[PDB]
Parts: sequence; C-alpha cells; structure tokens
Amino acid sequence: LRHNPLDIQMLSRGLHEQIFGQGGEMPGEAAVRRSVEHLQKHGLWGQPAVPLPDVELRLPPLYGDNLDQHFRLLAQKQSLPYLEAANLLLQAQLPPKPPAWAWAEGWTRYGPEGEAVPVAIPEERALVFDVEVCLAEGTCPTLAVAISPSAWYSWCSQRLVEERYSWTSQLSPADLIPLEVPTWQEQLVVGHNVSFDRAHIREQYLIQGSRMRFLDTMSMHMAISGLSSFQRSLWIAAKAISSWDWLDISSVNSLAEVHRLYVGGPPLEKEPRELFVKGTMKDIRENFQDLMQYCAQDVWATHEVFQQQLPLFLERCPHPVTLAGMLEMGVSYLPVNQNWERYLAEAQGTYEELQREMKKSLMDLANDACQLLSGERYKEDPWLWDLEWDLQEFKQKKPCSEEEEFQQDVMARACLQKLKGTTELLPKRPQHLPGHPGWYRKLCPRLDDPAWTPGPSLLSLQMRVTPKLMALTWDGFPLHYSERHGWGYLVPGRVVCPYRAIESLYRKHCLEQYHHGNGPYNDVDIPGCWFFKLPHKDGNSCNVGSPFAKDFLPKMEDGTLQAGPGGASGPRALEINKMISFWRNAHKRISSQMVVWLPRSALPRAVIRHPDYDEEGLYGAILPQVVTAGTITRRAVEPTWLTASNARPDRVGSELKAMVQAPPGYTLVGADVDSQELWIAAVLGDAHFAGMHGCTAFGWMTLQGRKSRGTDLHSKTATTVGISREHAKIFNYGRIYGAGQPFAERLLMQFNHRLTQQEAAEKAQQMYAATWKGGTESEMFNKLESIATSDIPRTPVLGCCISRALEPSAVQEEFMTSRVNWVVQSSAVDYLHLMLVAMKWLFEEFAIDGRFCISIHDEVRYLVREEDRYRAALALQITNLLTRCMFAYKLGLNDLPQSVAFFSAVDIDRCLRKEVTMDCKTPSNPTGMERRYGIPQGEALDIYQIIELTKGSLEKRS
Amino acid sequence: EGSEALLEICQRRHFLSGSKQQLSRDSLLSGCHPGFGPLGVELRKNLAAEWWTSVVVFREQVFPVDALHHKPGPLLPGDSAFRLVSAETLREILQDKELSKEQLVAFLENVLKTSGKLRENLLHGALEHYVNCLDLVNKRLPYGLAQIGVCFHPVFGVKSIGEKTEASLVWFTPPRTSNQWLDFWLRHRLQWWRKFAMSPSNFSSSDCQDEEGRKGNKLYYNFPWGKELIETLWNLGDHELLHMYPGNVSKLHGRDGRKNVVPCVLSVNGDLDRGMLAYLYDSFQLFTRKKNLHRKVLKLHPCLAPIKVALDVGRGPTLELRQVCQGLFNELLENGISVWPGYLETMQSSLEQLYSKYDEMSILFTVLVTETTLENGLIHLRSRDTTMKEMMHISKLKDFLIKYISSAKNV
Amino acid sequence: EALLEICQRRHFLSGSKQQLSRDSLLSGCHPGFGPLGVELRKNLAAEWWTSVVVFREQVFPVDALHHKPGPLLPGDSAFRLVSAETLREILQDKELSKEQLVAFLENVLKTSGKLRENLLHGALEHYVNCLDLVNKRLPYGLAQIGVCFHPVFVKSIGEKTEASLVWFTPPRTSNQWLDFWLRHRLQWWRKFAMSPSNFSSSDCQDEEGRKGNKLYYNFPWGKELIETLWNLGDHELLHMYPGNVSKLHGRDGRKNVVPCVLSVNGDLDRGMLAYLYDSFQHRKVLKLHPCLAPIKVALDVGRGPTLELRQVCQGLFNELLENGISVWPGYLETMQSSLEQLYSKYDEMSILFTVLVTETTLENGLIHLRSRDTTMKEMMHISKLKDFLIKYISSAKNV
DNA sequence: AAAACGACGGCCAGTGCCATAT
DNA sequence: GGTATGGCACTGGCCGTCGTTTT
Ligand SMILES: Nc1ccn([C@H]2C[C@H](O)[C@@H](COP(=O)(O)OP(=O)(O)OP(=O)(O)O)O2)c(=O)n1
Ligand SMILES: [Ca+2]
Repeated sequence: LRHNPLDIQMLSRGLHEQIFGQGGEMPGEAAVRRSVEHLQKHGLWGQPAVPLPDVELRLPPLYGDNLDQHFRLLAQKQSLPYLEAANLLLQAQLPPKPPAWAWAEGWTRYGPEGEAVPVAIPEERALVFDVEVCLAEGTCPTLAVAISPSAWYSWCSQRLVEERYSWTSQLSPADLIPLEVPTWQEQLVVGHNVSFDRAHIREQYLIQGSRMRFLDTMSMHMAISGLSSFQRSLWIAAKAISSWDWLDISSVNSLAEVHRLYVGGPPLEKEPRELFVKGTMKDIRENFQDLMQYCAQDVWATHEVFQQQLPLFLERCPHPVTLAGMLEMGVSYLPVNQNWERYLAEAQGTYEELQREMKKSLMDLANDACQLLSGERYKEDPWLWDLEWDLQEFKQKKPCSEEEEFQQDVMARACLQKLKGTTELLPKRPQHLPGHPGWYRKLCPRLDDPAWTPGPSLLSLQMRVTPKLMALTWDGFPLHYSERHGWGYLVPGRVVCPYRAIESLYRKHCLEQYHHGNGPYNDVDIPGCWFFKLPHKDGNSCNVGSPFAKDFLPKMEDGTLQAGPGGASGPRALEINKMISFWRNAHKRISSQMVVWLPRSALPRAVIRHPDYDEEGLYGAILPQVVTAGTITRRAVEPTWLTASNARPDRVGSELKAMVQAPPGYTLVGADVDSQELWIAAVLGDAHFAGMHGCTAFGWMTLQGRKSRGTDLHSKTATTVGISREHAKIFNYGRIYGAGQPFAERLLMQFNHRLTQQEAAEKAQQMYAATWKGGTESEMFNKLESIATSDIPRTPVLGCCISRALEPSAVQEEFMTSRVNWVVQSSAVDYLHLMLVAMKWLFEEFAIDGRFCISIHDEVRYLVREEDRYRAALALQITNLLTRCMFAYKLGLNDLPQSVAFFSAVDIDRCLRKEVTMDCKTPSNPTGMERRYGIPQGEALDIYQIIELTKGSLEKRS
Repeated sequence: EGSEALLEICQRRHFLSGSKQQLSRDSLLSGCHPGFGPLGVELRKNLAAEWWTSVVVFREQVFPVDALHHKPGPLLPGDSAFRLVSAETLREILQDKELSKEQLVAFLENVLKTSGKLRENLLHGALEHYVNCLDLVNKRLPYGLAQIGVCFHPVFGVKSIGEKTEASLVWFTPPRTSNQWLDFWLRHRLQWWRKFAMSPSNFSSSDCQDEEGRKGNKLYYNFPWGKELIETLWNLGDHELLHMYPGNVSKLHGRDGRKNVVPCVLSVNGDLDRGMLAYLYDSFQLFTRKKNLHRKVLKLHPCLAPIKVALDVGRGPTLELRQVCQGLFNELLENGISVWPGYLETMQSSLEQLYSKYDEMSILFTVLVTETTLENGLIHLRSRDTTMKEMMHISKLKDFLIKYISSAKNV
Repeated sequence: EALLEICQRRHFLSGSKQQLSRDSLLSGCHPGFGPLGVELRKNLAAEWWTSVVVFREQVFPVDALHHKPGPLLPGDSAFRLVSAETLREILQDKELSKEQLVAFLENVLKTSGKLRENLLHGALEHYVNCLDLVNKRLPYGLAQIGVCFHPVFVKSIGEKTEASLVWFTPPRTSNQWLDFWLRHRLQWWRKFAMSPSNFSSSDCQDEEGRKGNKLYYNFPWGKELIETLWNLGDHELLHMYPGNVSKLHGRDGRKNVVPCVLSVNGDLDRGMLAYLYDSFQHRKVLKLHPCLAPIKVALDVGRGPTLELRQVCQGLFNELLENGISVWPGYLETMQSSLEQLYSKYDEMSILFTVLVTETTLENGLIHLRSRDTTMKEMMHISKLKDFLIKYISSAKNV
C-alpha cells in the first residue's frame, strides 16, 4: 500500500501483505459521500500530507489464518500450564487442620492426623499462601501457612525460634521464605493481596526470569464483581439514587466481605489484639498457637473464594490474552544499587536541612517577638495584641597568696551539696516555664520530652501564629484570623484594639502608592476595623487555611502579599514549602520499601565481569506491591510507583524513579504510546461509520498529526483556548471522559481569568456544539453510548464484560460516566496485555535475555542485557505495529496508517526517566544526574536506526 | 556604613584589639591587624574545634598532620618571596669589605637561593607526607590529611606581611571517582558553613576553572560590601604529586579495589579568620520591630559563643554568697561550661547595664544568686535569646545546661 | 636508643631514619611529628590549659603575631626577614654601587622586620589594654601557647612549641607568688609522671640579681631544662612605655603601684619527649598515662561473617566517638595477623584497651577486652563497655 | 498516724483544612 | 461534576494523681 481514500498514507508495500494480505476486503462500502460531506461542512479538509519514508522488514512468521488467531494461539500456549495447575486446586479436597502447630525451623508438612514432618520445600505445582510479618522488628517475615491440594504446610522463621542479641538490618535472600524448585516447572501461587506475600519469597529476586507466576483473589474480585471508587463508599455506608439491585453482588476491602459474598456462612473473626502490628516479638513468641490458628482461617477463606471465583473469570474473559496478561502483569521487578541508600540518605538530609532552616527562621521571629512584654508594649502592636500575655507565679509547698588550702574547695563543694540536699521541698511534677508568655509556652516542648530541643522547636508553618509572627499583609492591610470564618485580613476603619497602630501602618504604606473583595462581615465585632475573607480559588463563603499554600506563590510575586513591615523572605518560605511537600507526604512510604541485597556469590557472571562492577556496590531489587486490577477498570494500583510524577527542578524527592538503575552490564529499554487514550476513541468513532482510518474529523486530526503547524489535538486545543499545551490535557481528557458542561463551567471559573462569569456557560458551546446525538464533537456519543448500554457491556477488542456491579440489569442509570470511561480504560488494559504477551513471545523465540520491568501509567519498560539492547528496541517497535493492526482488525478495518505504525522513539537508558534528553536535577541533588552518580545521558532511536544497526535481522548472529 | 557600630562593639568587648584606625576593612581582610582580643581567641578556638570535630574526628580514614612554618633549603629564584636570615652572620659581615662594586650585588642571587621562606600554604607540607602516611591505612587510596595553622601572605616598608589562620584538608582519591568526591566534599563543606549561620542564604558557592583546565569550586560569604571568598576547592590531580617524587613512581601507587594506581590529589582550604569575621557580621541586627527594639546583641550560635553562662551575686551576707558562688563556679567548670565570674566585680553596675554588657558579649544565660538561694536554692536565670527570667533549683542547673548545649549541637 | 626506633615505626616522629637524631629533636630542627605525636602534644596542651587557665579567673587568653614590623633595636640574635622582592627588582637593574654594601646591610637591619623570639613581648604588648578587663585590679595574668623560632648553630632555624604565662603582681608579694606558681607547676609536671621523682627544680639568679627557678627532667643521658620561672621586676614594662607612668598604674588595696612581672615559660616539645621517655619502661610497651594517650582503645574483629561484624564494629565506633573516646579502626581490613603481633603493635602505640568482636557478640553480646597495664583478658557485655571506659578514665583523672 | 478530693497534666478521638493523583 | 487519602493543627472530653484537706 501507499495511499487510500482521503489520501492518508498507509502501511508499506511488503508489510501489509505480510500481516493482512490484499484479499478478503472491500473498498469500504464503495461510498465516501457522508465522510466527504462532513469533512467539508466542518471546513477541516486541509491537506498537509507529506509522506514519511517507508521501510521493508521480514516480519516474524505468524500463526493461523489472521492476526486474531495468532494472538489466541500464543495466549493459549502461554496460559495453558497455569490454568491446568489451577484446575488441580479446583478438583482436590484436603483433610482438616492439625490439632497443634509445630515449633521448628523452616517448612513442616502436616499429615492426615497432624503428624508433622519437616520438609525442605512444599514441592507442589499449586498453593494458597498467606504470610505474616512482625512489624515492630522490621520487614523479615515471621511465619506462614500454605494450603496444598493434599496437605497443610507451615513455615516458621529462624528469627522466631532462636534468640540472638541482634540481627542484620540489611535484608538478604537467605532471610526469606523459599519456594525454589530447581532442575511441572510452571508453578502457580494463589493468595489474597498476593503481592505482599510474593514480596517475601527467596528466589523472586533472581535476575533471570522466574517461571513461577502468581494470582490474586482481590484482582479477580475487582475484575468480576468489583466496585468503582464511587461505589465502594456507598456500599460500605449502606451496609445509586433509584436502583439498589447491585448492593448484593459486590464485596469490599477485607477478605471477610469477599468470603461473605461469594460463599457465605460463619463470619470471619478478627483478632482484637493484632499482635503482628502492635505487640512486640516476645508477645508473638508465646501466642504462637493462637496466632497461627487465626492465620489459617485466612488461607481457608481464600481457598473457598478462589473455588467460587475461577469459573466466573474464565467465563467473562473467554479470550486467553486476558489471562496471559494478568499472569505477566504482576511480575514487576525494579533493580536498585547502593545508590538507592545514598539517595535515601541525601533526600532525608536535604529535607531535614531545609525544614530546620525554615524552623530556625521562625524561631528567631518568636525570640524577637518575646521582648515586647516590657512596659506592656505588645498591646500597641497591630498583630500580637490578641494573644495571651500572662505569667504564672512560681509557687512551692507551704592582696595575699593562698596556702595549700585543700580545705577551702572541699568545704565549698560540701556546702554546695548541703544546699543541693533541699530537693524535698520541690513538687514532684515540675512546672513548665512559668516566666515565659503563654503563646511561647505552647511552643516549648516539655522538659521531660525524650527528644527535647532548645527553644520553641514546635513552631512550624500552617499555625495560627506563624503568619501572625511574620506580620503578613494583604494589599497593605495586616492579616486577621477568626474562629469560624478562617484566615483573612483586617482593614482600618471606624484586649484594647490598636486602631492607631493599624491606621498608621496603612498610612505608612499609602505614601508609596474603601476596599472591595470578600463581603465585609459585621459579625466579627471590631468597632474600628473591618474583616475581609482571603479569596480562595473556589467560591466565596468558604474558610481558608494557611496563606502559605502554593496557590499564593505567583500572587505574592505580584506584590500584594508581603512581609516587609515585620520581616521578609516570604517567597523563600513558600519556596521551601513547595520543595518539601512531596517528600513530607511520601517519606514514610518511600523509606519503607523492602530492599533485598543479593550477595556476590549468586549474581550472574555478566555483572561481575564488567569494568563498572563496584566491589563495594550492592546490587539488589525491589518488587512493587501492585494490586493488579485494583480498580473497577482493571488497572494496576500502587501509591508508590504507579503514578505520573517524575523528576522536577524544584521538588526534593522527585528523583525517585531515576534510582531504578540497570545493574552493570544491563540496560533499560522502554517506550510510551503516542496518546493511546485518544487513539482508542478516534479509531472507535472511525470504525463506527466506515472501514478506513480517518473516517471523521477526529481521526483525521489525530492521524498524521503535526506539532509544527500545531494541527495536533493538544496544540490545536491549546491555541484555541490560549493555555499551555502541557496544561491542556485536563481540558481534553475531562471533555473526552464525559465530564460535562458543569465541569467545563467550573474549571473555566477556576483555572484562570476571562473564562469565569457567563463565559463559563457560553464558551463551552464552542467546544461542544454548533448551530443530544450529533453535531461536531457529538459524533462519539453514537458509539460508546451504544456499547455501554447493551445487555452485556463488553470490550470491543478482547471480550470481557463489565463488572457485575455495573450490568444494565444491576444498575440501570447510575454510574453512566464511569460506565463509558470503562470502555476506553479497559481498551488500554487490553493493549497492555497484548503488548506484554507479544514481547514475551518474541523474547522466547529469538532468545533475548531481557524481561518485563514495569508498566507505569500506560508506559512500558524492560530490563535487557547490553549486548541485545538494539534487538529489544526492534522487538518493542514491531510489537506496537501488530497491536495496532489487531485493533484495526478487531474493529472491522483492514488498513493501518504509517503515522501510528510505530512509536515516536524507543528509549535505551541506564536508568528510569521520563525522557533520556533531560537531566534529573533536584534540591536533593543540584549536581547533574550525569555528575552526582556518574551515569551517561542515554538516547532514543527510531525504526530506521535500529533496522540499520540490526541489519534487519533479529537472530543473534548477523 | 552600619558596620561602624559593629566594629565599635567588637573593639569595646575585646573581640579585636588595637585602635579605630588600625581596625578597618582592608586590614582585617588582608590579615595585618594587631590581633584579636581574648573573646576573639575563644571564638576562634570554638570554630576550630567545631571544624575539627565535623571534619576529622568522625572519619575513620582522616589523620592529623603538622607542617613546619618555614621552607628551608635551596629555592627557585623566580618566586621573590620573603626570606629568612640569621644576623649573627650579618654582624660578621660588617667587619670588612670585599668585591663591593658589582659581584656582591649579584650576591643577591645567593641571597635568593640559600635562604628559606615562610610557609605560604599547608598544601606543600601535607603533600610532603603522602608517602609516609600510606602505612596508616595499608595503602587504601581514599584517605586524607587535615591541619589548622597560620600562613603568611605578602601585602601592599613598601610591602608587609599578613598572617592568616586556616584549615586545610588534602584528600587522596582514585582518579576515576575524583569529581564524585569533589561534589561530595563541596556539599558537605557548604552544609557545615550553613550549620551555625543564622542566615544560611548568605553563604553561596560557584564553579570555576584554572588556565590548565582543571575543575574547581569556591565558597563565598555576602558581607555588606560584597561577596568575599572564604573557602576554595581544587582538583589538583597529579601535577604536584608527580613533580615532587620523580623516578620510581611505583612508590606513589595505592590500592583502589583491586588496582594499584596513582591517586588524584584534591584540596580543600577554608580561612578561619575570615570565617570568624563572617560569623560576627552575621550575628548582628543591621521590620518596624527592629526600629523599636534597639537591643544590640551578637546572637552567636551556642556552640560557637566564647562565654556560655554569666554568674553574679545579689546583696546579702557576702561570705555565704561567696561560698555558694565558688562552689557553683567549680561545679560548672568541672563539666566543660565556661563561666564569667561577675560576682567579683562590685555592685557599682545596675541590672540593666549588666544585661546590656552581657548581651554585647554574647553570653547565653545569666544566673543570679541571693540569700533565697541559701534558704531554698532557687536562683534566677535570664536567657539571652528571650530576655526572660525564670526561677530554678540549683541541683539541676549543671544538667540542664549540659543538655541544652548537647541538644543544640546534635540538631 | 630503641625508643626512637619505636617512635619512628609507630608514627610518633615524622621524617626518615637518617634525619631523626637526639640533637635535632632537642634543638627544634627535626622534620616534624607524626599524627600520634601531634595528638599527644594536643592532649598535653589541653591538660596544661585545663590546669592553668580555666579554673583561675585571673588568667585570660591572648594572641600575639609571629612577627612585628617597624624600626628595630640593633644587637639581637633573632631572625630578620630580608626582602627578596627588593633585591630581585635590583637584580633586574643591578646598580654599580661601591661603598653602599655595608650601608645597605645597615638599612636592611634597620627597617626589615624579624620573626618571633618569645611570647613575653607579645603578652606585654597587651598589658595596658587587658588591664581594662579587670578594672585595673593589679594581680592577674595572661597565658598563651605558640610556636617560637630560634637560631641553631649557615645558622639554621628551629621551632619550639611553648606555653607561657605572664603574671602581673604587686612588688610586695612578688616572691611568694613566684614560689606559689613554682610549686603548682612542679606538681602538674608530676601529676602524669610514672616516676615523679625524675622531675626536679632548682634556684637561680639573673646577672643583675633577680631571683628565679628552673624545672628539669632527668633524661637517660642527663638533666634537661623544660620550664623557667623568672621574676623580672618592672624594667621591661617601663621601657616599653617610656616617660609617663600614670597609664601603667594598677590598683592593689586602693594603692597604685607598678606591677612586677613573673614569666613562666615551659616548652611542650621537650616535655612531650620527656613523657615519651618516662612512659617507656620483656614486652615493648609505652605505658602512657590514660589522660595523655592519643588513642584510647583499639577495635577489631575475629572470625565470622564480615558484613555483620563490620556493622557491629561501625556502630560501636560511632558510639565510642560520640562520647569523646578516640578509637583506632583496625576492623576496616582483616589483618590476617596472629593476636601476638596485633597485641605487640597496639602495645607499642600506647593503647589502653583492645576490643575484639565476633559472632558471639551477635549470639549473646559478649566482647573480648584486653588491658595494657595488667595484660589481662575479660569478657564483657557490649552495652556496658562505653560506661566502663568512661568511669575508668575518670578514675585515672581523679586519683 | 490513716483515708478522701480539686485544680491542673497525658492521651484518644473528632473536626477541619491542604497537597497529591486524575 | 463528585468524590476518597495522608498529614497535621485545634479542641472538647476522659482519667489520673499529687499536693491538699479531713479524721
Ligand atoms: N484530569 C485528568 C487528567 C488526566 N487523566 C488521564 C487520562 C490519560 O489516560 C492519562 C495520561 O495521560 P498523558 O498525560 O500521559 O497523555 P497521553 O496518554 O496522551 O500521552 P502524552 O503526554 O504523550 O500525550 O491522564 C484523566 O483521566 N483526568
Ligand atoms: Ca503517557
């Protein structure tokens, strides 16, 4: 192919024959009248159709008649062993639990009548596993129980039955639960929240791909009968404004509710002491039997729910691709070096240093303000007049040269000791600085605090006094706080109020030059002054907290928010707050990541032969605790890694992702889809009407997009609205996801000026309509609104039906927006699954020694060896092609543009970053990432370059 | 403009010594001032101790070193630096005349050659000990030598000499990680200089390069007249080390992992006198409450202030008050707390003037005893930072003070 | 002597075997000390400062420059700084003068400055200004520790670290004060001596006839002077401020008199060498006093996993360092040496205690402790060590 | 010499804003 | 539009106990 109707460049000559074949297709419906007419009325018949150079490569052989059968074949070949293993769990039954729990080291197998025999490993191709950890000691697992088809198993830790003075705090593979089966081989592990349990396995950290896979009950529950983020709160609270039939077909949170829903029967009892979280290790050492018996209930319930679950999952997604993608998608793996510990230490140190600088800046202000007590001078201040200046009286119960004179000093110290002996007249409970003022008293830690520090170390931002101490002003008027209305400011007008001081401050500020704003409430009774609320980014009549929010940083740069009359460096305080907030929030989670440092004796030889291999270096890995399909839309969830936040110039901890560095002798190969969340909708709308890409306006814009002229959707929308391209995403994704006219109203009120007022109700007409079913942007409604209202709503590509909590029969009207968005999000999920299965197949076929690393927020990364990096890129590139083809095939289209036939570029890097061409500089490391840790810049490639370096051959030998 | 008052206080309270004319910006910066007062000496000692404990004591590879103050032996003739001569031979010279036309004017060449010079930096002395200090760590390449000492610099007798006390660290690293260490040390040093500063934003740093293309970094303090250099970092590399021991280079080798290599020399040098001057300038007032609160006080950091606690006496039976004051003085001194014996001076000074003087001297706490101390042992204690006076029992004072200092040091 | 070999081998004295000699050490032209010698000198200076200055309210610290410019008095043996820059600029354009050689020598010794001979002149430079610090209360003093330059018989130059106290006292009680000070100094020198009888004192008179005392240490070859006490009257004070005397009067019982000057000057390098000889005694050990030993305890590892014992030893090192205990990190590399060689090495370096940590510490927390004076071995729980050490040191200070 | 008690301290939990994420 | 999550300041209400008072 070279072209097609509408003059859109298509797939290359040989590639189309290789995949599709010029047969079994119709030239559309032999009619383009409707498409041309619509593209004419909209006035969108531009023709910047500059061809892109074409290349020809011999694709890997495919199987079956068409691409769909090839994908099904590979998915079956991947998912056969694990389904077979799960069938064993389905079939078998097991005896009751043992009368008593053993006390040994490692693994013990319980016979039919409780006869416990020590074993090296469970030695089964199936399991239902639960793991418990003593939080107080650290992260080393304490004990576990496993349900096998024929027997019970219990694992007791070495740290639990042996007493030692201390244990290593650097975790190693030799201090984890083993499940090794050296050399059927395709082992399956089942559990509830099974990522946590997987994190505590000895051989899960080996660099080489592990043939064992893991399965979670919560993932299946979410997939089948899950709840949307909106549904969960109502489900819990009641335990929907017109229908409640869904109330009895979905569970929530704990395994107890899942078991109640799917099986039911005796309620699961919760341990009221929660020893594994609260009690110390010695408490566990004596409560062993009760705790282990409690834990066995969880595994029993998990087995029952899996029994009641698996057929439903096998029925809802009959397509094996879904199961293969689920199996692969929970096997993430993040390498880390000793640079991880250095990063943690440096980030914590910078956080502490900046926080201490700010705190000391406030401490000096407090110390200076403590001095106006003399002569009752504080009463004349227009800020500190309203505090408590009180003192509590201290109360109790009712020449010549010397000789040797060794006697004088001893007698003096004896007198000192005698005076010391008067301690019996002092109260047992000491007073707290009665000589200081009350407001100073509040900020001073008690004398008995184990971590007491000098001066007022309790002072910080976002307190009722910090902006009072700073003597902040708004437009030349001092700030004022009220109990019920929140922060604001005080305007001079017409315990003693310092009217004269405030008026003099205003007069002193006026020389350099009735106010209007928030309503002048007269309930706050200050006869000589007026209180005005500080405007919020939201509407009026809402309280506001600390004025040190990041919202006011630009406003302060205007020159209205000042601290000059009492202090200065307000912008500096806001700068530190902005730099600090992220780490302040996420330090506990980031520092708690379980890192297992692999000892030298078990590294692959490729990582010790390298010239970069540091002898002192520690080469470990972190296994993300991603709960696959943790949201109604079957998307993985983890608050730490799976987030769209990356290195920023100003944020201290934003360099988090950069610490995932390949081990010496290995590389990261990654990609990112070019606006897939929009391509899905565009292709759906296009295939709704006719069978050629670019049927309507939106497909034409997204296809052959051009950043230079700005014809791309993001840039076009940005120039239509006048906002930045990076900030335009919200303006589109909200509209695409059916956020509605109220959303396009309130965002336009809030985001910036000239879009508030009646414009917020008159401007969205341009973005949504022109002079209910059709009209410009409405042509999408006539497709999704049809697939989301069928008796069995389903993904158009793979074929899983929406959760039972959102069936048309269960819910009829509510959850409509989530219903429609589920189509696109699930389409992205199926894209990810297809990608993963395709690259596993290619890696297995062409003997590439890389493995999946992580898929963050529709990105995909892989860890490969250096010697094969180019191959990986090629594989990755070709993968995308086939996936797109699959989409085009499954929607009734037998063509594919070359614009979307490949990634923009494939990144080859030594670490994990948003883009190779940027250097991660943060307050935690102002020195460049290429200079602080010594890591090259990296680069990204495009199809032709990898073709030339690989000679167009994917086999190892050229 | 506003520094006149600061220098006046520094002179009055024996931080410096001399006269209004001798003490000036140029003289202080160059290093040819008469000297410091006892309070200045104590401040310098505190700063040196803090630098030593934050640089040398807490490291397991850093060792001390002593370098002589002069360089003897033959010299290259081009330096033109000052020279040392004993005049017990010049007196012998004055007894006769010999070739006094032209050749004994070329004798200035001998004067240049066979006369030693005053030490100009501690880098040369440290480098002179690189070989002998390899036995301390069994030739493990990352290792350093630290020193604190005085060095002499000519200044524009047409030209005079200025003495400056500074601390230098010479850090031998593997060549590959040199820059790494540089960065690290830079960071650390900056942090240290900002640890005690009341306004750390006044300290700054900037990169730089030499004509030979070697990296370097400099640290500056923002004095009221401008930015002044206070500490410099250099990645010397191999030039001086090789130029000092030509020939059998194998004796310069040291172990890095599994490879024996010639280390890169890195140099850090911070001037202690200018650091003390910067800290003195930082702690001054120089904001309506500032215009209303005229209290002049040097808010020196507790870990740096020369005098910790001041001790006085109220009216009463002088014998018993003197006894208890002597006991308390001995107890406080026994635990590393410096005290100002204000009880010896007569009561000609009122409380307000005493407070003003002690604030000008930067004393953390002022403790007062009375007959009430004899009867129950409750003494008065006024705090420099807050100027508030609490009652408190004697038996705890020592403990409290200790904790305070430690609880201010370990932040 | 073997002692010099031990000092050189264990990094007490720097330089090469060729350079080190008795005369060089005594004069002050030796290449320099090692890190251990530097730390020992620092401890000695700290002890002297603690004993002399802090506990007395009449003694203050003063700093004096290492030289003074300006016009000079001819007829001194100090080091005059000739100007190389001037003679080099002249060398560029050498003038053909004939008689001006001796004239130029006179000029250079008339104008150019000279190095520091003793700390007495610098201290006297501050008499008038420091008098204000005590409201003109006559009895007081000034103390300082600093390096001094002396000529050595091509006259060479030698460095000597000296601690000096200058005491201003009314003439009425001069002699008594002298004796008082003498006694204290002697006892101080005997405080840390393993054989205090080897420190002695004598009487002496100036050529004019002023009284004074000298302190000597009996070295193996012969007695050597380490400190001098001189009563200098008031000649120097009057000469330094000629003419008017109303600016030099001091109050003593509402009686204005010109103070007499007492100079106490003791050299720390020779004192350190004397202590090194004193501590030296079939074993080769330096029984340095606990308050003077540069390094207190030696920490190492035994047999077991490297990564655990290293962490344990690093934690112990941090804990000991935070409390003011100097430690030798011998655990950074397994010496692979028999305990005999390790014990001998730590004995030659004057280390009070040796701590051995092995996996048994992980088991129950018991560490091996070896002493220097009593060569005994003990087992002790780790957590106690710190406290024990402190107590021991404190006891040695109080006895 | 016993046994009660009142004006003031730790401590859990509820209420209310703000940054992150989308 | 329409929510939930972690962090942190403020605040009433609870129980405690130590100096305090009777017997
Ligand atoms: N208010 C918002 C903001 C974002 N999103 C989501 C929808 C997208 O799936 C996700 C990620 O979008 P990118 O920022 O990653 O956009 P593309 O997927 O288009 O990538 P690119 O940034 O290259 O355009 O943002 C949303 O639902 N609501
Ligand atoms: Ca994206």
